[PDB]
Amino acid sequence: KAKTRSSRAGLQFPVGRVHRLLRKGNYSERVGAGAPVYLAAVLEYLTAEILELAGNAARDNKKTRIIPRHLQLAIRNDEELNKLLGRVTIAQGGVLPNIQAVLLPK
Amino acid sequence: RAKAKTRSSRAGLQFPVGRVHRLLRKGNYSERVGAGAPVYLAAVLEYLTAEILELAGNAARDNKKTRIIPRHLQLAIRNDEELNKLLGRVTIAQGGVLPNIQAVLLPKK
Amino acid sequence: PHRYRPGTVALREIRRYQKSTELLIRKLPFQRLVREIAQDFKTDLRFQSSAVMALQEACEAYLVGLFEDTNLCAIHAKRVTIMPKDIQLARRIRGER
Amino acid sequence: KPHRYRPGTVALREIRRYQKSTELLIRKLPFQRLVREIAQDFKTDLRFQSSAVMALQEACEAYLVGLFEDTNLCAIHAKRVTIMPKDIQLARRIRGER
Amino acid sequence: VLRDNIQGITKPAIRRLARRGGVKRISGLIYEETRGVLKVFLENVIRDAVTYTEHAKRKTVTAMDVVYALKRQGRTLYGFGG
Amino acid sequence: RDNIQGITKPAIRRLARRGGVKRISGLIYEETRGVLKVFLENVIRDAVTYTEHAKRKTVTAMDVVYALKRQGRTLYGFGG
Amino acid sequence: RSRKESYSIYVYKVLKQVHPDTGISSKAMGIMNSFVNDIFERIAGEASRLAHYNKRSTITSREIQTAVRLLLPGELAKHAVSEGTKAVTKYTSAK
Amino acid sequence: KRSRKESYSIYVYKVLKQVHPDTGISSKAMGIMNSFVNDIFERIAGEASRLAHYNKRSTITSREIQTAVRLLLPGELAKHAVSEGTKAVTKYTSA
DNA sequence: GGACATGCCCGGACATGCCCTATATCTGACACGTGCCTGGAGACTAGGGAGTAATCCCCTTGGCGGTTAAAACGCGGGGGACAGCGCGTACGTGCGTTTAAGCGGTGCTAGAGCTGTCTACGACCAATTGAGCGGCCTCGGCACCGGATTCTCAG
DNA sequence: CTGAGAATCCGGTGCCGAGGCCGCTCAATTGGTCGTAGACAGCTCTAGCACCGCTTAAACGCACGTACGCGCTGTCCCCCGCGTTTTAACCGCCAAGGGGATTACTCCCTAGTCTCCAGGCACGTGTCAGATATAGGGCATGTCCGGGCATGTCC
Repeated sequence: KAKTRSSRAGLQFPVGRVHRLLRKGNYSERVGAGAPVYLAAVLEYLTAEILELAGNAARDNKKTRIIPRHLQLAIRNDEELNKLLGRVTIAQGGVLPNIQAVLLPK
Repeated sequence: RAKAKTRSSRAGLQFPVGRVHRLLRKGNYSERVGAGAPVYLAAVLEYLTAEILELAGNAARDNKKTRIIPRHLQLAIRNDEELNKLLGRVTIAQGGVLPNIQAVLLPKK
Repeated sequence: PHRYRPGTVALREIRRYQKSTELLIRKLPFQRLVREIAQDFKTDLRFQSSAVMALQEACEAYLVGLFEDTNLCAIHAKRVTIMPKDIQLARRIRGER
Repeated sequence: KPHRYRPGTVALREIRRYQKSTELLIRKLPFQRLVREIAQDFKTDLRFQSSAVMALQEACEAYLVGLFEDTNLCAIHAKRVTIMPKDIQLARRIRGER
Repeated sequence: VLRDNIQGITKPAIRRLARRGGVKRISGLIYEETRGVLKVFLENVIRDAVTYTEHAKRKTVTAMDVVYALKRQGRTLYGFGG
Repeated sequence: RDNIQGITKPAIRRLARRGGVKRISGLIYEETRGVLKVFLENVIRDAVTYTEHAKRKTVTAMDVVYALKRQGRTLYGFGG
Repeated sequence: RSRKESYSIYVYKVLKQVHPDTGISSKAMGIMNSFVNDIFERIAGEASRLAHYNKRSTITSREIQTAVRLLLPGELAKHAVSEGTKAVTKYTSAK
Repeated sequence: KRSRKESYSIYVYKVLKQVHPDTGISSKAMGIMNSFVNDIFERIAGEASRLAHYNKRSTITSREIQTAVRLLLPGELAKHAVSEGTKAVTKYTSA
């Protein structure tokens, strides 16, 4: 029987795949055993946060399936995610429904 | 044994082919590096150095200075459209800025 | 007959197009422009469908963002109408001009 | 009556003077005290190399000069001359820092 | 050889783009500047894309070439490959 | 503390002059101070992070050079 | 039969963990894959540069942690470091 | 006697003497030149590595370097650099 | 002066059609089963880069003062920021037209993609030495100061 | 036009640090050997390009009303320039300590290789949520009708 490092760690992203991608990315001649575990774990965390917010936005929109619009809403409404993705354009995301106050009627 | 002569001399360049080759090998860019890559890289680096130093010298003589100072380097970089584009996001220490006044700020008769 | 006040339909269109996600630039003229510019870079180029869609998504995002910044600069000057000088200021301050 | 220049002549003179030269315009020691103060809010008992503070100071003055250039361009765009906080806020908003 | 395709970027399309950007009123003089800006963008992006294509010994610009060009110009685009 | 007042009114005026402005509103100075302070928080954060990763207790010029480079503005003249 | 590389099954498991009632479209899946690959490249590159600058030839967890602290915002960095440390400690105990 | 610290100072001086025989260089200016050359080095080597990776290439050659130079350098600068590199590489190969 | 009839303006009911809510159809795009084989997992070996201990010296931290250029404050003022109004002109909005944008089907071949060979090409190690770097001297280009010359400005 | 403030150049004198020389030193060179991978051929097979056809939404040109950018005028207020008082910045000088970097010793952690296995990826297939379409409630907004006010005119 073979049991994987992700299974021993209780995580969802594959330790083996992240490890291989680090080994083949021409980044360093050696890679420690804990580095791909840490990296994979951070990726789960960030994915869970983004999917959490996108799901919330979908439910607010009475949608059961997340669409790119919901991803854009999630990234732009969250202050820290918008900072992290400040120079990132999501396709079919649109923009936030933001109107300047001075442009509203009197 | 044949007399030792460097690849930079064989290529007619001043930058060290051996050192650039070593830095490419040890920069964790790839496991394998060709012989011509460091020659090409040295040639581009030498060319850019010669043009920047040429312009900085011109500025220095325009200022009646014989020694290149950072101010002359900044002037040379900003006075060249292509160098200014290449170094658009670079700040030169002790370089100052280009003298420039918007027309609306000048006095009127 | 009936006539809408200046400003209501503009705002309605803004809300309409900011709520939805369909592309606003026509496919065929965009492709034609891209191909025209390309002839002067390399001859007889072929372009993938997803490549033209990529250029169009990038272009529309860039223009929408530039128009957002232009609008912010115009409103800053206590104006509503965008001017060429507004575009030039936005691009200069963004650092591409 | 004693001599007095009209508003602006002396302003232009200092502009020409400080744009011709490259010597630093912000005081070293107060900036140094600020940097160490701000730093203990991240890590206590931190030390600074001299060339580190000089690097930070060079960076700060270059950043401020560029920001003031952009602010001036935005002010001139609005057919104004005197810069105000909303000008700074517009310049930084359009740059993508806000 | 395609000629005068710049006229295909119509006035209402630029107006729609401005609406999505939050613009309420658009001067008639806006359009030529916008067209120029668009053209500039294209000459830079396409230059990088075609450069990659030629390095890869290909004659067809791929979606990955364009996405990579956009990334290296800081305008990274999601949705056509990573 | 009070050390923010060490970047005095004439210092902000001089920096603004090198930025090419002819007139400076009284409300400018606090705004400039805030902007400068925020910049410092971000730079010093990155610098100290680098210093701690190296198991050092003193922030070096090179730490600052890396912080500035990663902030998107490369500084020449201090090594690297 | 041209094998490719995607995180589709793992993204779907995490989604089912956080929301076991929501699906995802092809365009949205493409956006998630682009996002994850981009983050990966950013973090791995910063960690690589960190290691080179410090004359380190091995990729270890301390450079990864520092890179995460540099790239992620405040609360995101703190939560990511906490989850990474707990997970690495549990794995190390589990061997 | 401190550790071996490499720099381009002697090479910058040789090029300067080629282009300006009667012009000197200050230490601050030489430091700025070293920063410039190292920055360009990093940009070109990194872009070439990325280019090679994207194309499943395991060897660093002159084509990726030249293409990277063309991407990073402006038009006439790129043409002159490419011309110089090709002449230099063919002359080296003749040896 | 009293009565009469309407012009005109403002408030409210309302036409128009916009937003919102409900539901039938399908359909193609999203979710799930399968084979396998290549990447992932368990195990042994080596070696070299990382962890740790002792030194030092140099690089940073700390302190007094003077004194002078810079910082802080008082105050006249005038010119630029800001509010208000005219205008006219170029832009928002409505409508007929055509013009091309968009979708469905088929060509097929240029061109993207996968695999076979091997030979030029590059990794890797021993000996060497000559280019490259640390340390010291000095003198000349640059910096500081004083004075006459010139630039510029505002009354 | 002209006196005054400030920038500039010329000259003298100092000064300190870059360029040259020397000694040390370590990695580039030359040589050879062996893994390896990508250039070129060759085959496959995907969709890009072009064409044709049709339908229908959008562009365009024009007519028309109208809202504010710009220009002008008035106001005011509050920052610039100058003078006076202050004060700490910076250079100078000197003690002290502590940790960055160096060198040495050890050790343990992962590349490498081998062997085996399992899960992730085209392919295929089921099936169901939203695009499309039509119909009904409810309400925003500019528009038109009715009522009231007001001032003009005749007897």
